[PDB]
Amino acid sequence: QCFLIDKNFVNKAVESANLTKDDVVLEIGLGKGILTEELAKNAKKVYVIEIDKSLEPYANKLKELYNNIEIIWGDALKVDLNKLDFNKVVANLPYQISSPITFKLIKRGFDLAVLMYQYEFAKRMVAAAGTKDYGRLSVAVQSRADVEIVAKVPPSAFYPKPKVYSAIVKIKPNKGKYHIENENFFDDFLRAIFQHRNKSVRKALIDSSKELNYNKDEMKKILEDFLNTNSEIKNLINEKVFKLSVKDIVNLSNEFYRFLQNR
Ligand SMILES: C[S@@+](CC[C@H](N)C(=O)[O-])C[C@H]1O[C@@H](n2cnc3c(N)ncnc32)[C@H](O)[C@@H]1O
Repeated sequence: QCFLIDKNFVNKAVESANLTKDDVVLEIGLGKGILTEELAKNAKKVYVIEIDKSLEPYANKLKELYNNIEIIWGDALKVDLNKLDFNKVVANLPYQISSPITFKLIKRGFDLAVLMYQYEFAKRMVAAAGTKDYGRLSVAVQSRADVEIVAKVPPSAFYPKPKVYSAIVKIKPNKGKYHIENENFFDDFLRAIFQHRNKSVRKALIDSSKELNYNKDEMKKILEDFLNTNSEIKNLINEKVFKLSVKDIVNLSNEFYRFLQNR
């Protein structure tokens, strides 16, 4: 595990979280408790989820100075977050769980999150349409949340010293911006098209038609018909997957759903 040892970046994350004594924070991973202490100072309460019992001495040391720290000993991927009552998430995330844990937190919901990722992963999270780093991850995150990189974090900020950079990412869920029609369908649609990101949306939808529960022939015929409901839809399915904006992919999947169910 790479522990955050540079207090300038702890200060930064804490600051980025815009904490008041009315916020309850969820922290993923205890570490040395350096981030934990700053959270307890500035928030009403902090839940820490830690899988390793060998770090208890830090927990018991902190519990002796602060009465507003509750430690949940377990695996952050397994804990039912619906049973906890918190509005914010601030953590130096264990880089192996970065993807599933993002989508679990976003699913559960929160006012704001401030999270440490590996730099390359953060780049994909914030990437603009039409770039090399734009992919399923970009769309899956942005369609649900406003994301930005707050700071680039050097290997020197951690101990032991990593091979690569990390990044502080600020996440602000915005459900009303894009309005997804059916979450399960939208997920299948993204998986399908980003399996062929440099093809047209329509050629992508055909090659991986399995994902939307069709064979290649039904889908080919489905797309010919869908095409004929308006010219906007014609221009979108003929464009390369990685060139559609999040707004276009959400808008396109919403209509392809309504087309399919009314069929
Ligand atoms: C990157 S360190 C960050 C800890 C601390 N915030 C720091 O930077 O000083 C990862 C921490 O999360 C814990 N951890 C790793 N995997 C976990 C998991 N699946 N669930 C809960 N905790 C985990 C590790 O024991 C370790 O304490």
